[PDB]
Amino acid sequence: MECPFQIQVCISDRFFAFPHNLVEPQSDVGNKLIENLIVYVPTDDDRLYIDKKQFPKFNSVLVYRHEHDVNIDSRSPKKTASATIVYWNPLVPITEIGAGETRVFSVLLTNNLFYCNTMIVHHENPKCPIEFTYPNLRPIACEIPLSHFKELVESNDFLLCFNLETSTMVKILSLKRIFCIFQYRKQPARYVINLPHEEIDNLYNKLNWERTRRLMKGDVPSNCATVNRSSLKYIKQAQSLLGIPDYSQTVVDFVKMFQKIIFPYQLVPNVIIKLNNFDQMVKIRLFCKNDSIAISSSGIVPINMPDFSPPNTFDYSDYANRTNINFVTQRVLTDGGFSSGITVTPVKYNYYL
Amino acid sequence: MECPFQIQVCISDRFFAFPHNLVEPQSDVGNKLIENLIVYVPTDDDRLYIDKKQFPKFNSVLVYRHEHDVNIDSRSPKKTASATIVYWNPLVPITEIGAGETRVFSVLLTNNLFYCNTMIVHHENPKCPIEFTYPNLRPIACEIPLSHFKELVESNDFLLCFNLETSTMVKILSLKRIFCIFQYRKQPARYVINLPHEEIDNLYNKLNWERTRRLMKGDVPSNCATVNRSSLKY
Amino acid sequence: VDYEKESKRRKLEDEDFLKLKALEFSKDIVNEK
Amino acid sequence: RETFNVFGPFKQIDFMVMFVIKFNFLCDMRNFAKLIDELVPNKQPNMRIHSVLVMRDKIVKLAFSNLQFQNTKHLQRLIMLMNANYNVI
Amino acid sequence: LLTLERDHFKYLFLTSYFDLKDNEHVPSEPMAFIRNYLNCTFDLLDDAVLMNYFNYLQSMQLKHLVGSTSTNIFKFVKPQFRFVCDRTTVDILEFDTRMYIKPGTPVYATNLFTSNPRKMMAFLYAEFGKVFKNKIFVNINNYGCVLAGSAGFLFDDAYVDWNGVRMCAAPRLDNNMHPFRLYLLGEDMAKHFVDNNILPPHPNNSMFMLKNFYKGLPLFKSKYTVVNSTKIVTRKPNDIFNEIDKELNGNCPFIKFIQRDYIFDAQFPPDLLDLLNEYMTKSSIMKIITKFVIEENPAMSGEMSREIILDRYSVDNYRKLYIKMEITNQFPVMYDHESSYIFVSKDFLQLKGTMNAFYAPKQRILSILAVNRLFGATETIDFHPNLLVYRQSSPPVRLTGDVYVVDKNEKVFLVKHVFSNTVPAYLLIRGDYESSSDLKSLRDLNPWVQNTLLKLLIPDS
Amino acid sequence: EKYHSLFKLLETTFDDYTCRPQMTQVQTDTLLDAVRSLLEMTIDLTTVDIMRSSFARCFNSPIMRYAKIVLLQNVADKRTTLEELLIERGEKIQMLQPQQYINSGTEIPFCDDAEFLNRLLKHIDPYPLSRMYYNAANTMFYTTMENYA
Amino acid sequence: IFHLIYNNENAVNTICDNLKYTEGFTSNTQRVIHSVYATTKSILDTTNPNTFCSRVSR
Repeated sequence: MECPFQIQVCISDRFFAFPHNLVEPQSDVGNKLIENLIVYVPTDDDRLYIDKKQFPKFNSVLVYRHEHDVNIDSRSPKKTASATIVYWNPLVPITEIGAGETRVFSVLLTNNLFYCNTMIVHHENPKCPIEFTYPNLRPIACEIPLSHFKELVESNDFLLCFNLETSTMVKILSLKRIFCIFQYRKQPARYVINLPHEEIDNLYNKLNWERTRRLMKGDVPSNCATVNRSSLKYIKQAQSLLGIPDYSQTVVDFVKMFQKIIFPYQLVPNVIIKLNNFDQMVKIRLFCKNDSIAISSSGIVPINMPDFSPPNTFDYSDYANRTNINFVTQRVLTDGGFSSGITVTPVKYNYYL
Repeated sequence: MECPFQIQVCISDRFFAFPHNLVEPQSDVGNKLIENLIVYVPTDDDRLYIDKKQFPKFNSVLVYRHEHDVNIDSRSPKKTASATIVYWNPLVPITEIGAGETRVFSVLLTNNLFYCNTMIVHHENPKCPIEFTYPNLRPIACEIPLSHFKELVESNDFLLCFNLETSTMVKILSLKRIFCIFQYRKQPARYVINLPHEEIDNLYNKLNWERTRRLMKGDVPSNCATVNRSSLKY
Repeated sequence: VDYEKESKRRKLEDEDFLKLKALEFSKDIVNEK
Repeated sequence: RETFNVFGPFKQIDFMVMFVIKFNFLCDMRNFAKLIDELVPNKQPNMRIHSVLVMRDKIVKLAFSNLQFQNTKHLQRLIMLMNANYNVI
Repeated sequence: LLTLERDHFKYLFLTSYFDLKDNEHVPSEPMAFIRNYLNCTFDLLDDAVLMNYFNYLQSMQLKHLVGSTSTNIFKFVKPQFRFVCDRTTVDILEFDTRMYIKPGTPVYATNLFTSNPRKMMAFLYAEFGKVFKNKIFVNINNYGCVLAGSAGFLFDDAYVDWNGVRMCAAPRLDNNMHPFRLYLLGEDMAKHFVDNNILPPHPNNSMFMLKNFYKGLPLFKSKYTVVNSTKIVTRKPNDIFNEIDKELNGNCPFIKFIQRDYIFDAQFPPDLLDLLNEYMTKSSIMKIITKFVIEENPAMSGEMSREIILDRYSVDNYRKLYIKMEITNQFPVMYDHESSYIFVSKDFLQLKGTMNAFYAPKQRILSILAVNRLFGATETIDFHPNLLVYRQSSPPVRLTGDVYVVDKNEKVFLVKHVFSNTVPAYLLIRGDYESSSDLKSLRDLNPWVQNTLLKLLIPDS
Repeated sequence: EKYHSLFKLLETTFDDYTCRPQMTQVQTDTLLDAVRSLLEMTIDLTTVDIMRSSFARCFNSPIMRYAKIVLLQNVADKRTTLEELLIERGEKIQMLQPQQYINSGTEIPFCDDAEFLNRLLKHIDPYPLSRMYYNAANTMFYTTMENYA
Repeated sequence: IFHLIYNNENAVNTICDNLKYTEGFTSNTQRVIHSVYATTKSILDTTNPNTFCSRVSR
């Protein structure tokens, strides 16, 4: 994928609402500013949230729904020197560009904009929402969050709904905008997405890839992540086994519970191990400030060393042999009076014992 | 077994009764003495024999039954700089320590305190009791000897009884305290332990090992030994 | 000593940014049309 | 509480009922104390009586905990006595 | 110019590589030479000796060592260690939210150290702008500037992983005096500095300094009163376990098993190993290992003023030491409440995937140490429901103390139990049982036992 | 290389083959491990001897225009009759004591969910009763053969 | 069932408590009541989310 340098993209959670102030007329080759402005939006309804009166710099303002023009190759979009072109949360390739630099504002960072040369990323202090999967909720038409803006900034229990024929990209953009609104909420808000589990998982995967793109473009890390459905099911099983009411315990706190074990016992909690495995299907390593070693799923590892020590570091032949293994297994079977379900494995060792 | 140096243990038969005089406030890193005192006892009933009024050096005194805190490794007990910690006849590992040095007084010397660095052993002139195995005896609730203290220091024929659910360590501590009282008796006292022979033999073995520990810590030899049941039969 | 004035100002803005958006999506006094 | 309320919807009626119970109780406690004043207390409590006391206190506390409910010098002195804070003066 | 012998290259490495203060033991020649080397009075030093030392480092195969035959390596800010950042980020954890780095991005530790990154930022960003120019949007903070998570510079401590994340409190606090090392992201930055002999304007100094090949581990001299010593060589963990078992059985209440936290950094010359043996790093690994069964009688008591230490000072060489129990003896810093380790006996086997769970066949018991780690297990057994043989009993077997319900349908319970030698733990039982007292929620249990229980119970579908 | 021991065992059958091979415990364990890895199962030195006898019979048999149908034999010296086995085994069983028991009466726990029954019926419909019967009967027959031998 | 369909939590609670203190509640009546309540609540939880989404639907 290639992008034309004439497009400049700014990424900011704030862009869930259109940045009227940031728009500015572009100049032609003759350095003549263009008083005509064209704003592109992903859906027709978006037009209602563009206030033409907020563009004093321009004399004429028009708004249209950006639509993939199959007749134009995005590698070289047509230019329209007669107007300044701005795209808001584009979901399809930009086939048209304005005078000077075509401006783009987006809360999402799809591949289309990923290769865009000029990338301005606004940084925010993270503020995470609460996943509240559960069958007094406040329904929210995700396609039009700004309509529910007041409720989104006031209440704390939202049922996220979508029109049947809503497109996947529209869903992704709506979710991103809602999550930005929550990022600006002082109080985290619980929400439930009225969608099939697989669809929600795919949406979360795409959002994760978008966040990865933002990081690669220089965005600040945010702990406000999301959990795949299998991971949520595992966490729920763990909480139930421990006798923890699901509504009472949040996943984040549940995981944090084992930070007391992480360092002092120099062990990786099994919950974190399982979550990492789920993400992999969709290894671990960490340390402490000034620490000389790293705790990993494999055990202790010298800092900056590979996750596994050289193969010949330790000789296990003494016990890592069929004779010893069979002897121990037979002893166990005899002592316990067992006949099946018994399995003994030699213990290997990483860098350290 | 390891012990933290912050604990100092004093062993003395006298400690069958709590040594109120020996308690003293401990100082912090800032050399500020702590006016709060926490006394730990092996059983709840023991609390009744701790007189809070006998601690002028302190402003607040609390007493609790020491209990094994499974969540704390005795190799590194939690510290509470807010109070001076004293343990009396501890039977389970000390999981908490006070400001400065955590003081311990015990008539017993179990393994837990055996490896304790600071060990102060008080020496006494031996004075043995009389084993009087025989089916006019004076019953004694061994769990609470101090209640029977007057009889223990006056009479000379005691029937040592225990509650059914009394623990082994509680039994051992009770017997040790009673034997200390007899050690201070001018007249040896006859006694009968209303327990099965094997249990009595095990208790005697453990007491012998405790005495061995005291000797290894520098205690003075005492002829006031005990005889196993087979030896008595012979 | 080039402090991250940008980050500080960004956080300060974010504090009331939601209120500003609420003002934008508030009600209007009159319907000119 | 209803019998006492017969005399009015007093603001602190529950506290009042508890106070009346404890006061009628303290009357007989003073009676016992007078009966026993001449006698010499021991340094430590009688163990059997102590066990009986603890065991009965268990039941008393259970009952009064199950039944949840809803001008300062002498008031507070007597209240401290009621709450058994023997540090009262 | 001062010179130095290969025999003193061990002293040079000792002084320049670690954060060592016990320098009084350096002979006079290496003392003066190293003093000038560290204060960067290179004009008083033989550069040929520096090249010889670099060749010595290469010969010993120091990890990440990268360099050429230019004295500018020591005379200027230069990438001295190389390694690739590869972080399997776990977003669900509140890591130290530092500037993001793209996986696979090369990272270089330079000899430069500063007491204030913000001040160096001016000059370093000037160099960065020289390298890239243009109007590239970058992530820049007071501690560095990052381009697309793939290039740039930053300041950190002298020792970072770059493959794991940062979590939890610091067992060591050397930041009190430790300046931040400079790290360079990208072959572009590394090559630029190497070719340009970059060096910040002088006001070594208070503001900043150079510590060539300075890992900065908290090294110190043991100062041990060695009652006795011996050495062994092996790559068989069972041998070390046998030594530990013998020492514990004989008279040792507990052994201090130490492993040096750098034995994997190079093929250290034996002479260098001997020199290092006099010293120890506060951050090295230690384990307080005792024996599960503790003999009741004192007949097994040994010396009360002596300790046994087993130091894995190299990859394959260990030294057993008998020293006088003395407070002044210095030791690696462990966790404030570091859990003790318990040796594994033949009576049971450690459950696979658990650091504190074991099973006794002859007893048919599954036990979980409350706060203690297992140690020495050369063998492990996979968990299986058959292990929890259902106990038959016409009247429910009564239980006392703390009891917890694991599976009411399967009559699975966890019972608090202390081994007579006062070892807290829990027994997992399955059968016809009843509790004398009220059953208790598992949430009451500590995170350690809870994690072990999750591993043992939730099937790994 | 993995199965050299089993190769040696079978090759020895080329001789008189009416003999009990002698192996160390290590050798026996190696052979059993090899066989178990080959068949991926469990197994027994009894199965080892069964294979030895079968292969010895095959090797000793001549080349024939027709397959030879035989019965297991020569597995584990004294010939015992069914009556003697009955007497001895019954005595030992009577010596044994009941590990567990139920009380009188009780009630067979029949299922009730007709929907569950229908689901199971659907799940089993494509199973040919002929094949299942054949497999079960031959399983029982071969286990009986092994016990007898 | 009616006090559930119609959002009458007071009546639902009244019925639940009366059944708690009526007849052999513990033996099987409690389980039967919980089963009926769970079935009704499952149906209502199936319906209400879709109903709300339809309400806000464009």
